[PDB]
Amino acid sequence: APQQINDIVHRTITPLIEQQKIPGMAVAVIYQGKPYYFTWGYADIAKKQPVTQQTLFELGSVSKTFTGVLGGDAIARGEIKLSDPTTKYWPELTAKQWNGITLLHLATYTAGGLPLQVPDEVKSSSDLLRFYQNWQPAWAPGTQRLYANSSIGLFGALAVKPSGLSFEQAMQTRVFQPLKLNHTWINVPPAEEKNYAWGYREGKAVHVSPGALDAEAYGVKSTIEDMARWVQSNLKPLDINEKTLQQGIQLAQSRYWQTGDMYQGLGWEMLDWPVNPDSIINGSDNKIALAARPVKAITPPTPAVRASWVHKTGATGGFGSYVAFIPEKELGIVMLANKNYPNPARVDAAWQILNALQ
Ligand SMILES: *C(=O)N1C[C@H](NOS(=O)(=O)O)CC[C@H]1C(N)=O
Ligand SMILES: [Cl-]
Ligand SMILES: [Zn+2]
Ligand SMILES: [Zn+2]
Repeated sequence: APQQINDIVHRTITPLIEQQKIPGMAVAVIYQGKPYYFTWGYADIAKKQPVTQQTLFELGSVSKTFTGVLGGDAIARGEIKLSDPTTKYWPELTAKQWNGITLLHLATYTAGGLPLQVPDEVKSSSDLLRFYQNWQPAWAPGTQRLYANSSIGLFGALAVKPSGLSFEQAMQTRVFQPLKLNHTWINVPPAEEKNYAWGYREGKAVHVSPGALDAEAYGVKSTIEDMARWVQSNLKPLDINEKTLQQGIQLAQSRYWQTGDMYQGLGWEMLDWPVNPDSIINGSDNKIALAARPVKAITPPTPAVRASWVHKTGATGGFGSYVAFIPEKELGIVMLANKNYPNPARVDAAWQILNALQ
């Protein structure tokens, strides 16, 4: 890697690891469109297995970027429209509060206060129907953004229904395979478990537990190499030869809602570049990111703006991830760690690196 990249990565990430007690970390810096990889520490502390470029990390809510793009691909196939009512795809959702709630609202957390999590008691399809049937919105649809796995999770599950495929099969064949993300998994196969890092929470080794709509909202695992390729794909959608996937990537970076200086895409979130670093750093704190905030609709949605900071945070019990990229500059970063450490520290480090290389 260029000396400037090696230097800023050492000076930024090694102290981050020191400050946050991260056991293992992988970083990809995409500079002039090319990834440069960095690893530290251990995927499995007790076995002393190092992090490598083949180590699988839990992406947590970064998974939503895949869901958003798969939904975009379905839009480009004509299979769904974001204006479609939820009930078009789930007619058994008969309760009246669902009148007026569209796929757009589900995808962008604006349905009116769907909760952050699907309750852990939801174990069956009938449990899931009961949950959504009995949910009472706090707000009218399209007025407040409240980040919610139960919102985009349902979007993902319904967006694939016209295809006749399961969510996992649709994702495999429509996103992972065309992009040659061959070490990216919703369910890690047995032959790949040797690569699956342990997450660490209070010193204990942990993996994310199964939950309703987990694949859609927080359940993807991937390597630093595949995540760099995902960033490249989102930086350069015209290099994707499958037209519906090219367009799906572009649609996931359209701007559907604005609140403050932030814009909601499908999975991805965006700000105009150059960005105020304190905005993205402070806005990543859970106390803000997960708070209800009024939104202004953008109609029509702004087509993907190249001069944007595009990004997504994610966490599981034992992992912390961050992705950010700037299409205009063909610059990006992926940060995968097997400890969940505070978002603002991740975003700060990412902006120190990309700011240095712009
Ligand atoms: C995604 O990682 N999840 C949903 C929500 N995301 O907010 S974050 O991206 O700013 O970390 C909270 C964390 C996590 C979860 N526990 O479901
Ligand atoms: Cl130093
Ligand atoms: Zn040093
Ligand atoms: Zn392999």
